[PDB]
Amino acid sequence: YKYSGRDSLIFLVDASKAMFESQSEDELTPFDMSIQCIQSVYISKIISSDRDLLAVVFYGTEKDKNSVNFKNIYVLQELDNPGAKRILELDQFKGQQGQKRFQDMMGHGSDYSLSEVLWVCANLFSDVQFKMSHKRIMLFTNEDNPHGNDSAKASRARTKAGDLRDTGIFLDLMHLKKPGGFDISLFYRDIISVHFEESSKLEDLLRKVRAKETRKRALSRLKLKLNKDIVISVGIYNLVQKALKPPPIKLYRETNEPVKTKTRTFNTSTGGLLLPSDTKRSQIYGSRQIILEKEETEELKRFDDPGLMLMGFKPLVLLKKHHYLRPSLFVYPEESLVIGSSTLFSALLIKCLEKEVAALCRYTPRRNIPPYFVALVPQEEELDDQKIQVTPPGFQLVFLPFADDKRKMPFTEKIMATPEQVGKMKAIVEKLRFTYRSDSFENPVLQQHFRNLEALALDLMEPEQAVDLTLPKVEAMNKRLGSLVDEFKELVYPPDY
Amino acid sequence: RCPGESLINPGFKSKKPAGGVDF
Amino acid sequence: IFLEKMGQKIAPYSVEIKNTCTSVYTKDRAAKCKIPALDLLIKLLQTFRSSRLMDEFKIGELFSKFYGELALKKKIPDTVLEKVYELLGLLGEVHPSEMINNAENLFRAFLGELKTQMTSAVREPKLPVLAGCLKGLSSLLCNFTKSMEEDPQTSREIFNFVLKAIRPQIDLKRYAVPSAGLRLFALHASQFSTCLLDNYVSLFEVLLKWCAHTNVELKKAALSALESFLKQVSNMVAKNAEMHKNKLQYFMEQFYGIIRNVDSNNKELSIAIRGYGLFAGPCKVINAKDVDFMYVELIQRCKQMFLTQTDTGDDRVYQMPSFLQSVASVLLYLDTVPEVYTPVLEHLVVMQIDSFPQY
Amino acid sequence: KPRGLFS
Amino acid sequence: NKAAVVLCMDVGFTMSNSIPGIESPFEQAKKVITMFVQRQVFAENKDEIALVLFGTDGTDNPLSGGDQYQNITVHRHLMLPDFDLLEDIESKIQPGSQQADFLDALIVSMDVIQHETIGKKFEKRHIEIFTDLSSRFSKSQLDIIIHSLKKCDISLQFFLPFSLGGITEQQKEGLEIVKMVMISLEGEDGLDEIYSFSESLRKLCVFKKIERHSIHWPCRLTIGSNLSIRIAAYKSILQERVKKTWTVVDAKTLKKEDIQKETVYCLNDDDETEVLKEDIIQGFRYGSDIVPFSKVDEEQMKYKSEGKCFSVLGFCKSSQVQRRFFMGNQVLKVFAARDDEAAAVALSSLIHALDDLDMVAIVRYAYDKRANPQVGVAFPHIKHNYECLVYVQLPFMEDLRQYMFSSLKNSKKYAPTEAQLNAVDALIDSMSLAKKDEKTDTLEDLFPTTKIPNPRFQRLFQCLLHRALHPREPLPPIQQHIWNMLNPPAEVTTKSQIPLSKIKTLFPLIEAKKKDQVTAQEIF
DNA sequence: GTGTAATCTACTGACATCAGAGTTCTTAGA
DNA sequence: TCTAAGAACTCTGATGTCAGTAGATTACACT
Repeated sequence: YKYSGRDSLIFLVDASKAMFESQSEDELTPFDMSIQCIQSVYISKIISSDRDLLAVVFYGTEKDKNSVNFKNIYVLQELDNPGAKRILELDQFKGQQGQKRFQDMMGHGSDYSLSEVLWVCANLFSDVQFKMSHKRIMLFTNEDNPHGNDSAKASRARTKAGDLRDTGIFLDLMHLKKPGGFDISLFYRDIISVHFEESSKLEDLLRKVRAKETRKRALSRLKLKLNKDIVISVGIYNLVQKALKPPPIKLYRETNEPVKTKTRTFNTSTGGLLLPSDTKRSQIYGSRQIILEKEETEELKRFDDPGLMLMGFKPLVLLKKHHYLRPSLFVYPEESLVIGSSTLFSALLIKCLEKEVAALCRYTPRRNIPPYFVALVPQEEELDDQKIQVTPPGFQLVFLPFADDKRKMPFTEKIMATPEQVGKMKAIVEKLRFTYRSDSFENPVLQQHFRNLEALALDLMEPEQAVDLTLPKVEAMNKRLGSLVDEFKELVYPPDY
Repeated sequence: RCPGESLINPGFKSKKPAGGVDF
Repeated sequence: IFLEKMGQKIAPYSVEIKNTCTSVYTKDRAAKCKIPALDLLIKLLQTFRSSRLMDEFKIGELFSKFYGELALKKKIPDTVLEKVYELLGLLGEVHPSEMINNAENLFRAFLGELKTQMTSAVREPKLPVLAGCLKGLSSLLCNFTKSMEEDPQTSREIFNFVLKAIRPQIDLKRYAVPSAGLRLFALHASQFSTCLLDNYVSLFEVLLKWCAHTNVELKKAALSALESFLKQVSNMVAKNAEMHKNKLQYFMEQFYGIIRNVDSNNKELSIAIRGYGLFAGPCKVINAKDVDFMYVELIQRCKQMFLTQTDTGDDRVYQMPSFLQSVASVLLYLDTVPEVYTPVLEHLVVMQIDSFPQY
Repeated sequence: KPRGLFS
Repeated sequence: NKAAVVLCMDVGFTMSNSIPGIESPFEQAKKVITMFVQRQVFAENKDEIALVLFGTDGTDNPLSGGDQYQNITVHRHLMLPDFDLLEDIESKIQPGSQQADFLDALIVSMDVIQHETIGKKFEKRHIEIFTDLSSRFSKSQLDIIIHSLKKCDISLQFFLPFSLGGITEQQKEGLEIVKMVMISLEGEDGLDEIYSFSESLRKLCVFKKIERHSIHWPCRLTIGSNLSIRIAAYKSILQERVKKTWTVVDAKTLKKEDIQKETVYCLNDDDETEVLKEDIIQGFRYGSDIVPFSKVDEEQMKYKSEGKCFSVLGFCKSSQVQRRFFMGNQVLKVFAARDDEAAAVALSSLIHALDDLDMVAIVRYAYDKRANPQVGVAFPHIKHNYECLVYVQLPFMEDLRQYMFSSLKNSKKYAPTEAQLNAVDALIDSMSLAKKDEKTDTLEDLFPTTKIPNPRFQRLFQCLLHRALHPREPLPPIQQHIWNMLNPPAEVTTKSQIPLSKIKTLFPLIEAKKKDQVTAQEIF
C-alpha cells in the first residue's frame, strides 16, 4: 500500500466460561493466553510503531458496551494509538485472581452471535478518521463450531463475513488447544482466507521483537546529468542507517508537563534582544579578524545545484576497499519525473555488469552542500531463496575519500613470521570458523534501554536485564579452540609475560 | 504473500531471532 | 462574521472580545488559533476607530506586547508573522497620539526587514512575510507621513521597494505580493509623488497591465491604484508651470483612447472617467478654452457609457456616478460660460436617482 | 618526502 | 617540528627583462613567493619565516660591507607569517636599478639563521634562493659554506626562470655552478632541491591539505581468554572537518563577547520561567504517553561496558560480508604495539594466516569506558612494506533496512530494446577514464580522486584570503582552476560526444520543472 | 458583477544530518 | 618538581527533506 496508511488491528476474545475458566492441564489458560498475547503484541507495537492503531473487545460477556447491536459484547478499548494506560487496563484481568476480577465486572458464559460481533467491529473501524493500509481482526476463540446449531443463525455470520472481506477489511484466526480436538474444516473454513494441536503461528506473537520499523521512503530525488543536457530522475534510498535512542523530551518536575526550551540572544552590556540581522559571523587568523554575514557563511560552501554529474568509468578492482567514507546508499529509478528514463537506467545497469565497470559521479544531495565523489557500482538480485529478495537490483553509491581525509599514520617495517608460525595459526583460524549473517547481532545498549524504559513505564517489578550477544562466550572459545594458545606461548615468544 | 511477512508488523520482513557466534 | 454583521452597533461591552483575543494568542500554541485571534483584533480595532472605547483598549500596551515578538521573529511561523505586521502597522493608523515616539523605530524595523526580505542572496523571499510588511506599512503611512518634502532618502527607499513589488519583473503563480504593493501605492501615492513624474510611463504601463489579469481581488486592487495615481499626478500640476504639457499629453491621449473604445470591465473604464475629471485644475493653467470642451466631451461621452449594448447587471452598478464624480473640477475655480448642461442635467438627475434602488 | 616551499 | 624558512630574493634590475612569452623573472619569483606565503598564512604550523632582498639599491643587514655584504636588505626577521607580510610581498616590493650576488645574500641569510636559531626553538631549517643568475661573483667560501650547511643543519632550495629537461650563456654557466654546489651538498638528490618558476607556479596552485594526526590508542587484541597480543590502532580515513568554528560577533563593535546566549525556559501557563538546576527532569516517550526518568537514574540502570575492550568473536569467509553493508564513521588501521617484537611476529602470523583463506574476523570493540560497545569486520589486505588489517563497524539487526524494491528483470513494461542496448555498448567503453597505456595491468589512473584536495577548504581559505586583502569588497566567483581540477574533462569529453549523440535519439527525455534564485528579482 | 471550477502553495510529521557544545585523555609539561 | 593543548566520543538543535492534506487564489465563464 501507499506510504501514510496506518496498520490498524483489533483483538476480539471469546469471554465464554467453557474456554475462559478452562484447562486440561493447570499450566496455561486460554483467556490467560489470549490476554498475554494482546499485552505482548501491544508492547511490541508500542516500541516499534506508536503510529499504528490497536483495539480490544470481549464478546459473549453479560454486561455490555457498544455503539449499537449491543447484546452480550463489551468493547474494552476502542481504536487508539497505543500506550501505557491501555497495557495497564489489560494487566488487571490476567491470572488466577484475574479470572475472578473479570467476573465481578462483565460476567461469563452467556449466549453470543458472530454476525453481531463482526457488525460491532465493523462499526469500530468505520468510526475512525485516519487512513488505514491494513485492516485486520484477530479471533481468540476456541469454539470451532461457533454455535451454528441454528444454520440460519450461522448463514448470517458467513454472509456478514463475506461483507467484511468484500469491504476490504481482512480477518485472521488463532485456535487455542480445545480439549480433544479442533478442526477448521468443520467451520471457519470459509471465514479465513488437516487437524491441529495449537497454532504454530501463535508463538510469533510472543517474539517480543523490538526496533523501529520505518517503511520504504526516499531520502531525496536527483537528476543524473550525463552531460549539459541528458538527465534521468533517480531515487536515493537508505538501506543501512544507524539507529539512536529516541530524542529525550525535557519536563517540568512538579507536574511532569512538557516545557519549552525558549532560547534568545542578549547583548552582554544592554537589554537588546538581538535579532538575527544584528550579528554577523567571524574568524581569527594572523592576529586579524575576518567578518562575514549570516547569508554568506553559507554562500561559501556552495558549488552546484542538486543532481549527479557523470565523470566517466573505471575498473571495479581500482576502487580499493580499504578507504571507505560513510555508509553506502542505494540508487533506484523514479518515473515520478523524467518519464521513460527507466528504459535508459535499465540498459545502463545491465551493460555495466558485462563491462566489469563502475560509473564515477559527483554528488550533491541538496543546494548549499559541496560535491562529494561517488562510484556507482552496479547490482544484481539473489531471488533464489523463493523470491525473498536479500538484495535489490540497482546501483550502490559508494563514497570516495579526498586527500584531507586519509590521515598520516606512523612509520613501521617488519616481515617477521616463519611458515610454522603461519602454519599453527592456519589451524586455530580454521577451528574458529562460523557463519556471520548481517542480522545475527543486536545493540546491547539500545536493547537494554527499552527494557529499562518498560520497567519505568508499565510500572514493572524488575528491569528484564536480558544479557547481550556481543560478549564472546569465553568457555566455548576455551573448549572449541582447545589448549592451542600454548603454540604462540612456546613456538613464537619467550616466557617473560 | 505470507512466507516472509511478519504477523506482528505486516508488510515488513520477519525479524529472525538474533543469532550470535556458535560453531 | 458576527462583528461584521453587527458592526459598530453597541460598543460599551466590546473590550472583552479584545481580552479574549490577546488571552487566546498568548495561551494557545497553535498558529490556527493565533490566526483567528489576530484576525478578530484587526477587524475589532478597524471598526472601533472612531469609538468611545479606544483608550480603555490599552492601545499603548498593545504595541509593546506585539513589537517585543520581533525580538525572536525567526521562531514565529511565516503566516503568523503576516498578521503581527498587519496588526503593528494598524496601531499607527487607529490611535496616533500613543504611537508618537514608537513609529520611527517601527519604520527602521519595516524597511530593514523588507530590504532584507527583497534583496537577500541566500534564500528566495518568504512571500507571506513580505506581504505582511507591505500591508502593515500601508496603515503606518496614514499618520507619520514620509512625504518627499522631508525625509527624502527613506521616502525614495519606500518608493523603489514599491517598484520592486509592483513590477512583474518575473511572473508569480500567486499574487499576494503585488496585491499588497498595490494597496500601499493606492493609499500613499501622495507620499512619493516626485517619483510618479520620474518613472511615469513604466508606472502607468504596469498598472494598466495588472488590470487585464483575471484574478478578481488582484484586479480590484490594480484598478483602485490607477485612480489615486492620476489623483496625485493632478495635484503635482495644480500648482506647477508649463513644463508638464508633455506629460499631460500622454494622459489626455491614452486613457481617453481606452474610454472612447474598450471592451473591458467597468473598473478599467470608470477609472479613466475618474481620470478625465481630475485634469481640469491642471489644464485651466495653459488654457481656459480647453476646460469647457472637456465638460462638453464628458457629457458627449455619457451617451456611450450609456450604450454598453445589453450589458445586464454590471454597468449601472459603477458606470454613471463616475460621470458626476468627474465634472465639478471643470467649473469650481471659473466663472466664464453659459449652460445647456444645466437643463440636460435632468438627464443625469433622473437617470442617477432612478438607479438608487437598482444597485 | 618534500619540505620547505613544499611543506 | 618547528621550522625556519628564509626567502632570499633577487631584486636586481635584469630580472625585470624577459623571453616575451612569459612574465618577467622578477614578477615570476614574486608570484611564486606570493603563492607560497598564503599557505602558512592560513595553516596553523609553528614555522618562522624571514625575507632577504638582494640587488637592493640600499642595504640593511647585521654584517654590512663595502662590496660583499652589500646591495642586500634583511627586509623581515625570522618569525611566524602575517597578512602585512603578504601585502608587502604582493604590492610593496621593487626591483633595484643596481645588481647583486646570491652567494653574498646566502652568507648573510645563513648567518641570520645562526643568530635566530639560538634564542628561540626549532627542529628543521631551510634557506630559499630566487634569481635570474645575473649575480656576478668570485667563487670564494664554497667548501666552508657546504661544510657549514651540514654543521648548521640547514638545507638550500634554489629557484630559477628556465627548464631542467633564448637563455643567456651567463644563465647556462650559472646553472652549472648551481649544479656543482648541490652535487657538493647532496650528490644525486641535490638537483631535486632545484626548481623552475614554471613548474612551481604549476604546483603551488592550491592551499595546503589540512594537516592532522591520528592520536595514539594502546590496547590488547584478544583471540581467546588466555591469549592476548598488544595492539595500537590509528584512524586512517576520517571525513574531515575544519579546525576553527565561525565565532559570533556584534555588527558595530566587532567584539566576540558582547553577546550572551540565554537558553531560557517556559512552562506554557503564561510564562512561568523554570530553573534547570531544580525543576527540569528529562523524559523519554513511550507510545501515546510520556514517562519521566531522572538523568541520575538512567546512569543507575544504563548498560555499562566492563572494560575498554578489543576481543575477536570468531571468523568467516569474504562471502559472509558483502560490499554494501559497511556502516562506519571511521576506518582504523590496527597495528602491533611499538617495540613489541613478540607482538610483531604474532600479529604478522595472524594476518598472514588470513591472506590465503579469504577468511575475515568479527570483533567486539570499545574505544574507552562509558562509550557504546561496538561490532564488526577486521578486514585484511597486503602492501610490500606492511600487512594491512583494517577494522570497520557493521550493523546491528535494527540498523539494517529491508525493502522489496520492485525488481527490474520483469522488463515487459520498461523495454530494453536491441538498438538501445547497442548504443550503451559503446558509451561505457568510450567514456573510460582508466586507459590501458600499460603492461603492469594497472591502468593510467587518469583521474586520481583520492589525491585531490577537498574543494570545500580550498573555497573557504580562498574567501578568507580575498576578504583579508580587500577588507570591504564583495566575494569572488569560484576560482577557475578549481573547476578545471574538479571536472574530469580533457580527452574523455573529446571521445564522448558521438556515443552521447545517439543516446539523445534512442532514449526518451520527458520534462522536468525548474526553480529560481535571487534572479527572481536581480538586474538585466 | 457573481459563481464554480481547477491548482498552486502552503504546513506538519517524520527522518537525516551537519555543525556546535559538553566531556575525558594524551603529550608538553615550573 | 606537573598545567593546557591538542585529541577523542556523545549529545543536542537547526536546516532541509518527503508525502500528504487542504486551504485560498485565482483563474473561466455567463449572452
